[PDB]
Amino acid sequence: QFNPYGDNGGTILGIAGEDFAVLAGDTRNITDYSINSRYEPKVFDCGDNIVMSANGFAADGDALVKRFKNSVKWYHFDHNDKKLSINSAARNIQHLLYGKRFFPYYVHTIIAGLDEDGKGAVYSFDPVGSYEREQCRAGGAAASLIMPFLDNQVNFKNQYEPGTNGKVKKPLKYLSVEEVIKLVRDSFTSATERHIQVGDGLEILIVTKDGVRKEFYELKRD
Amino acid sequence: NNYDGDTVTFSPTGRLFQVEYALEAIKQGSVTVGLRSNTHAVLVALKRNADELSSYQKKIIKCDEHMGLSLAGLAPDARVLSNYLRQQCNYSSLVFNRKLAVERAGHLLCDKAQKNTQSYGGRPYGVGLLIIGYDKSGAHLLEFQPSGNVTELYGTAIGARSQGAKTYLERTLDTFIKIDGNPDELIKAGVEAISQSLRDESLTVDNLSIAIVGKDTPFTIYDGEAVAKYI
Amino acid sequence: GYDRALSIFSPDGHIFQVEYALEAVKRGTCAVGVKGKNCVVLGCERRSTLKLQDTRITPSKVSKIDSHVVLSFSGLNADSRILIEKARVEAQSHRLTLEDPVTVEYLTRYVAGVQQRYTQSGGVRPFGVSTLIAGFDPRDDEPKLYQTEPSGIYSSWSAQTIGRNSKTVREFLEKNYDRKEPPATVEECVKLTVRSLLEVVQTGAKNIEITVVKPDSDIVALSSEEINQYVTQIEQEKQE
Amino acid sequence: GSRRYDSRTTIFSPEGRLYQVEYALESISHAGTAIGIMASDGIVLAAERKVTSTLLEQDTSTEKLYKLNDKIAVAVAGLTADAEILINTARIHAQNYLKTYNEDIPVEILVRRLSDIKQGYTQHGGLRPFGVSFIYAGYDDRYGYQLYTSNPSGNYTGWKAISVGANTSAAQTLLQMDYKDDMKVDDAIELALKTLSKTTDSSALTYDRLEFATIRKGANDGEVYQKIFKPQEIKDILVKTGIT
Amino acid sequence: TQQPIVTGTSVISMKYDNGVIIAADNLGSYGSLLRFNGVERLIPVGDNTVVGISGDISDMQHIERLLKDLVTENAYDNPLADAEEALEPSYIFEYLATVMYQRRSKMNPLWNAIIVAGVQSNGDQFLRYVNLLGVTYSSPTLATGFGAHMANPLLRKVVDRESDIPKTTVQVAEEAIVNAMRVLYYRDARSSRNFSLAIIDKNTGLTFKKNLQVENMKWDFAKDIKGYGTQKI
Amino acid sequence: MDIILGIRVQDSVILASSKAVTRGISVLKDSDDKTRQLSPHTLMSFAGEAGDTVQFAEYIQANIQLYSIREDYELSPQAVSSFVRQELAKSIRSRRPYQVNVLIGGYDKKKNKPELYQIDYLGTKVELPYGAHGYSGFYTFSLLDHHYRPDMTTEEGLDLLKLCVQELEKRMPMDFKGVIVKIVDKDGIRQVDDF
Amino acid sequence: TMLAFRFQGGIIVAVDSRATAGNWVASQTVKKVIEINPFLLGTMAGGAADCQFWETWLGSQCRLHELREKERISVAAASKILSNLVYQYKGAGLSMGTMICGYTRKEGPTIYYVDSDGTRLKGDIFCVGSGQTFAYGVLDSNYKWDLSVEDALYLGKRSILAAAHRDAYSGGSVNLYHVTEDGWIYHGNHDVGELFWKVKEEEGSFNNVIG
Amino acid sequence: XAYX
Amino acid sequence: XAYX
Amino acid sequence: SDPSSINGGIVVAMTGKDCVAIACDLRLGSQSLGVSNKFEKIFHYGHVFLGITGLATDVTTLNEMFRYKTNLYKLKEERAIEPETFTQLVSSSLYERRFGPYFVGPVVAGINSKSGKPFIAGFDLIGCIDEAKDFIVSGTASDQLFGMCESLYEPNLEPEDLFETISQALLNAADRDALSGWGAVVYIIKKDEVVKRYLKMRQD
Amino acid sequence: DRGVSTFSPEGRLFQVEYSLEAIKLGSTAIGIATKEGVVLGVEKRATSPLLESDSIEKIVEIDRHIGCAMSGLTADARSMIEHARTAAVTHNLYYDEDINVESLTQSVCDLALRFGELMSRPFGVALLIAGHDADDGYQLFHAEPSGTFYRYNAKAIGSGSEGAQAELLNEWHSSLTLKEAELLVLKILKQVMEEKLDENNAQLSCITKQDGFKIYDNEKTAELIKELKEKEAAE
Ligand SMILES: [Mg+2]
Ligand SMILES: [Mg+2]
Ligand SMILES: [Mg+2]
Ligand SMILES: [Mg+2]
Repeated sequence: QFNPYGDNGGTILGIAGEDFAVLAGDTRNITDYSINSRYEPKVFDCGDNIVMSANGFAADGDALVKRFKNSVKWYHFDHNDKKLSINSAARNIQHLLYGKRFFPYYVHTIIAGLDEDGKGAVYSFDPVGSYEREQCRAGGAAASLIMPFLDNQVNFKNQYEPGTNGKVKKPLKYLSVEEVIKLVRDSFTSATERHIQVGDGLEILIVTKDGVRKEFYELKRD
Repeated sequence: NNYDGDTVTFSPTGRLFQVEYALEAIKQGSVTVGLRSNTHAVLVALKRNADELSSYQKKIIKCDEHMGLSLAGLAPDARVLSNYLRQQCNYSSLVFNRKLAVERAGHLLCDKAQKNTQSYGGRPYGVGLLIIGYDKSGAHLLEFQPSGNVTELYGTAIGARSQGAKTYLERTLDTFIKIDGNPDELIKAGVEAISQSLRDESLTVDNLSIAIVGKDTPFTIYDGEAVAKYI
Repeated sequence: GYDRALSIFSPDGHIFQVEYALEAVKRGTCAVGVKGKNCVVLGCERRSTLKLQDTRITPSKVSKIDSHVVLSFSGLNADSRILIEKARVEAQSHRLTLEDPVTVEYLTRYVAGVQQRYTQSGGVRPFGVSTLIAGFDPRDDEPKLYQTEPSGIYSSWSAQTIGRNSKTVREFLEKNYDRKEPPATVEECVKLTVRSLLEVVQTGAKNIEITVVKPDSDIVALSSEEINQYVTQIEQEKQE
Repeated sequence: GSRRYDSRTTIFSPEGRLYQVEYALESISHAGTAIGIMASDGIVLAAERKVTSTLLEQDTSTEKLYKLNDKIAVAVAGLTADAEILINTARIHAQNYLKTYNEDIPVEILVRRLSDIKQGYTQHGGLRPFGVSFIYAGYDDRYGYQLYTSNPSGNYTGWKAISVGANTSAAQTLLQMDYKDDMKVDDAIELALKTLSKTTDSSALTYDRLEFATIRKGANDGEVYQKIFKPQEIKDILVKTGIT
Repeated sequence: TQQPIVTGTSVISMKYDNGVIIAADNLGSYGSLLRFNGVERLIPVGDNTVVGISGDISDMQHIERLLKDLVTENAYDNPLADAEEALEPSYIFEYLATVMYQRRSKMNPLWNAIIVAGVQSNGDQFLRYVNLLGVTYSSPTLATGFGAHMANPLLRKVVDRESDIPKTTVQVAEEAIVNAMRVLYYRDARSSRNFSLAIIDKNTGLTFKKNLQVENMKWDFAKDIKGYGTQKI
Repeated sequence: MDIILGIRVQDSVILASSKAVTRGISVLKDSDDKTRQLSPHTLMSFAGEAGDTVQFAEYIQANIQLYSIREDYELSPQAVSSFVRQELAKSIRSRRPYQVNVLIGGYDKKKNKPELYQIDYLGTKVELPYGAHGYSGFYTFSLLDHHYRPDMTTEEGLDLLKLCVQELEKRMPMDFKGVIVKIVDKDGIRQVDDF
Repeated sequence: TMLAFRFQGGIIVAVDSRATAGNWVASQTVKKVIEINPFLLGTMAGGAADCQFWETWLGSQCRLHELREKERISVAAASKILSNLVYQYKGAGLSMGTMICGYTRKEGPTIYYVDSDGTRLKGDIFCVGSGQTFAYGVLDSNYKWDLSVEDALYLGKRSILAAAHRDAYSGGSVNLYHVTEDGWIYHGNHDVGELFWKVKEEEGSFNNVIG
Repeated sequence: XAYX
Repeated sequence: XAYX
Repeated sequence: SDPSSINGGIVVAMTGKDCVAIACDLRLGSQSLGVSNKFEKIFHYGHVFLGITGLATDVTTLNEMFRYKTNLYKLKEERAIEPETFTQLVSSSLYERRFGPYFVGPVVAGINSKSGKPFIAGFDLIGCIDEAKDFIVSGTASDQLFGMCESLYEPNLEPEDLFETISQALLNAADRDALSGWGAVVYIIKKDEVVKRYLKMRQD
Repeated sequence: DRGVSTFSPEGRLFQVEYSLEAIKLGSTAIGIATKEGVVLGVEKRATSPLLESDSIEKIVEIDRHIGCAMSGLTADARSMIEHARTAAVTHNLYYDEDINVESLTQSVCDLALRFGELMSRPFGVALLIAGHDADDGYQLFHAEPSGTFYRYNAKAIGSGSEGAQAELLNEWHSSLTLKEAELLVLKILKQVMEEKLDENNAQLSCITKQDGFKIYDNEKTAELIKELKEKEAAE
């Protein structure tokens, strides 16, 4: 019988700073045990300082990103070139995803940008449109490997102030863009070592008020 | 007379009066000018207000990053046709990853307007459009009439007293066609062209509407203080 | 499907089909609504050119939409049945989804919306009917009286009349009805309603129908003898 | 287009009347008179056949009186063809009600639905109305014996005695004169025939130009019987009342 | 829901300095039966694009008709049909990629793996893959079926990343493809010796080579092999 | 849902209906009224698939209430039962049928007789002196076969009903949290508050 | 794990904040209460998307009601819009366990349980989710009508903590709400990380755990 | 998908 | 079912 | 979950000398549970008798449906439907639901008012007509009824004799079926009189 | 007769031009836009003294940030308001934000020309749509049955429109306070109204960023009427 879904592997990661936000993803595309592409980007600039990735089944991922990019375009036409706020983009995507509730998009979706107060924002979606704003989210094949590391290093979970008898927690604080990219690069190198579907290359899209910058880093190709 | 009740009826001399009455709605509409060089295409539109308390009716609509039109006549009909163009431009992008040729844009409008002139119940579109665009074959300017007739031109004008601007452009043809790699000078020629259609009124800051598309210029509209440069 | 735009504007800005529908209402038998302090009364004329009638089975002029709301009308009888049926269905549909009977304002707004739809729908003519809708909102003792008309406009009335010679009985109600002090009791409200109809009707025999609606789904229709007592009392006071 | 040839059947006159309904009623006023009289112990349906020819088969003929179910019958005035369309609809509606509730349809519910169909043809669809007026004679266990009439407008009313078709003005005056409430069926039979005999446009009223029917409780104990009179039975009842 | 009947095997392709090469054998398999031997699975669209198709041949013949019809439709009211407004590889790909994803979304797929090889108007090499699922990806080397497992490893030794493309000549690239086709003949049980090869160069244009054969094959060492272990004779 | 009983006596119809609403391993509610008044002298108890039961009961209730307003007349219990049966008879061949079993207890004011109708989700109607749906019948029917008399009073009927609930509380595997009892007679519908 | 109970001083509503993808902990910071209006609350249990999407939609329908009728929607009518919606999708595989909690003049404090198989129940106490039984255990055994606002808030918080502890698919933090005649009041986010040790020490409970 |  |  | 054997029940029809007999049990159950001992399976539309076995909801539905159709038939034809004609109407109506059928085993019985000829017929659930001189059987004890009727039946029986033969055929067949019995009814049909007798049978 | 969507020789749609005549017969409605808010005011015009004037609903809420006043065949406005409310709430559901006043007006105006041989005739009612959004601030729109809408600083529609519009031309400046605007609507309504203006036969409303769209009480309007009369007598 025809199976309409497939698994293109890869993994994605979104971290939010004080005045910035990053959305990283490996450039490897796979089917079963074969490599399709060592450089097939899946983190896109959708305009209005929104970066988006739909990781899982690439055909559904590309279809969704394409439809959201189109949604942004028609938002400008219908509402006098108004900038689509990250919170508005998130709600719009929920309706795109849930529009196929009974034949879903097989993708874990993440978007990143700035909120209307200029502060870093990351929104994460399930295949059927449930979404939540977070400081931190990993998605895709190696999400289970990366996410607990982020909990420890970004949100400082299970980390107590030395000598306080485990009574005082380590205080939450925003990370610099330099510190976040370190965590992203170490997250992906660690994921590459232990997940077969992760490697080849790492592409990071950083979002500040000045716009969208890119950074590329080699990963292990085995 | 007896042959103007609907668009499905021919006159004894072979005329479609409902189409001609739709054409009349354009002549009543405010003047708008279109002209192009080899590098850029420019729309200049005189906007109209109900009174001093009212806003000035927006004449220029964007269709894609590389295409858009100016309207003269029924504005709602322009909204219907501009919306159809946006979809056709968008279909060409999503399906074929291809920017819609300005010539095909014309062909599609022609065929959409035609169906309304041959069927009972419906009515012709009551608006004329000037479509500018930059595609793979350089800069383009089209004139759409709701009869279905679309025409590719170097320059033109439609609306009330459009003959003034159309004569000027016919004289200036050799000059403005060779304004290549100079946006501001091509607009100046368009602003001077529309000035030949003015009576008693002059071009003010919230009255003038300019749009431009070109080689390294997306379709962008200028209103308010942005057009103060050209008065 | 039949598409023709029957209700259209004329050069002077009138929709003649809607205005001609009002003429049908003007031809219809007189209907009056008077709301007192703690009640609403619906009075209705019945033309006396019809003898050998069977009043047991003949459609009554006042219709129950729900146990707490009633609808009387003036104009085409056949048209009124279609509005009453739709209103009765919407009454049960409201109870089913909101778990609460309709307000008199809501039920009126619905009926008025139906009437309006028939003034800009293809292939249909407007309803040749104006309605008086009266009753009491759930768990409310404030009397409600509304009027609708073919155009689709509706509004609340302290007292109102519709149908033939309605302008005569409206003239009567306008001077006899005090806003500061409405009919305090049921008797006072019924009497004022009967008085207003006696300006127009002819005889107070089997020509006047009276329906009294009170709070908490308390609706009763008066019999011939009960109405005849009001007619007898009013005429004796008149000879003065 | 086709707008040119549209009669616009469902519009108002400046006076607020429905042209086609008024003209349909004008059509019905030329149709053979039909009388319904309701007594305390039954109902009479009498109807005059439209100018009969001597070579018309009288016994195997149905023009005026039709059976809707075992408890309800109708007298027709207008286009027979139009009436038969509405009758087959009424017959089905009665069986739908019986199938649903396992109870014979109350007379008024059947009358209302048939009247609602006629109403529809005056408000939408752009078709001509049915050129038909009915007299409904029926019985149910709620209201007992009931007489109704419906007309092309889709308006229906209840009656003790009523006429439709030709000379209703003259016929209604004569019924209004001689009718009383404590009247029996056999008396109502005599009144129905005497009224037709005086309002008839014919020289003399004969058996061959009449359709007759009674709805009595004249069966055995608490049950209703429909009697569509045979030619010979009309001949006998016409002699018995002393008209021939 | 389909099952493929008459099938085509591997399609292999790669980029070189000036353009792209694509190849595919001339076989239409009917399960284990090697039924049809004159099947062309490379279909040129204009003079700047070649579409290599594997999978169901009935569905391949349908796609042939769509592309043929696409050329006709593009020429309509198009004075620049053989110039600026000629069909680009990118346009032809996106069209098929749209169709493939729509058909999978209607649970009635075109049972194919497609590689669109061509050169764009600006001289840029175009090479992109799409399959019955609507899945798309681009890489210096692309291959379908067995080609993905056996050809890609050999072609990636020539062009391992983007920076290797300017360093690869047409002579070196063609040699690698022809070598890959031989390896597939050795090891793919639904392959044939006879194949077609197409070169789209930004200078010399479209060169379409038919009736090629796998040659310089090593079989001689077979004479020395006996039984499965202990057999001496 | 689960336990719904009905007993027709001389001058009334008594409906007993379990109060428990269970989902999974949790009794969510122990005071649930599994009945709707269709008309002043007609009561319908229901049991079956979650959601379907109330959705169906309220739909019937709305239709009967609409009829009552239109004709200014109460439909006979026989007429209401026939209407309900036809709705279920349609339902069973639908895309998704109503999985609802009902008892219709009514007092016919014209006949001055109590009437009990048992209708399953297939649209299988029977008039009975006593009825039950689900596993309840497998205990109560044999008990009522023994103890039931046709000329019993309402008080005798309630004692006969107490005997059924006691037997069910003793031998039924599931805790159904007692019953709400309602009486239908010439004076309409009233609820017994202490059972 | 989510509960909602009626008492002397209005309604307490308490939920956990854990999201599960099988045995994978997707989130610990999930909002399982939606604030429809100042007087209406919605609890989301089941499909993360199903609950989120349709209760946001419910809020749009409740807004359209007060625009059309110039009056805040009844808890009964709000709950029945949602119950009538999911009933149309019955068999399609929607997963929704919801309690619609709110105050109105005509109704007073009211709680409606609404699930995806079409069930709609009015009731004083409701516990819903994988840890519903753990919450019921603590809530039932300590529940009285005459609880103070202070005590009622704690019992709701403590009932969630109980389920958060035992149920593997419950945890993260407790989100508290109080609903009065004046509307709903948010009573903060309580991380189970700190709340457990604070309750253990102060209450002397959770003796099963190594202190 | 996710799913208290 | 019946079914020569 | 076999629709034909949930409720249970049986019908048998026989021909005699200038007469016909049709008989049915009174049981309605839900598998093992007996629910009603008053569920008659024989109906009549004028002088034409119809017995229906199978799923009880469809028995009730078809009775209501044939009452509907025979009532309209009589109004239009101005005469009662005959057994031969009614048989064809049943066949038509059943085959109309060919791919979603009524789970029933109907049996027509009656005397043609014109010819005076005794007539019986049986149908499968899909409408195939089974005309017979002697007897027709239907229900959960059809095998038993076939065995009883085939041995007991003889042609040209007088109404009083025919009553005994059909009664014994039904009773002894019903007592070897778990889902049949709980009371029985027998219709003896002559040209212009019909006698209906309730039989005393074992109530297990 | 003739087609519904027919053009006149002058190049106008007959039915649209005839609907404009219907709107001139309608009761007066005035709107004034300031930097402190937008004021909407209407003539109720009760046909009889027995009619309870408070039931005359000619000012209407679309959303918290958008209000609406109507003039002409007011029955026709019900489906236009229903659409506007759905459009506003639907946009909030899709985009988790307030909808732009202009975008709302444009959505309503799309219905306007959806008539022919869709509904049978154009709308016989004009709308003043007043609102506030973060982008273009306080806005007033005039939505006609032609499908055209103009933004206005101030605008009058109905029977006394051309007289009131000439008055608004002189009185309006860019520095008007909300209180000044309130009095100005009452002043101009009292001038064009047949019957004498009071709190029962005239209704005021406003939309402010802070408090949203509010219809004024008869008690509040009565004090503004008394304040207006005193100020005119004071010079
Ligand atoms: Mg490897
Ligand atoms: Mg779980
Ligand atoms: Mg047995
Ligand atoms: Mg037994």
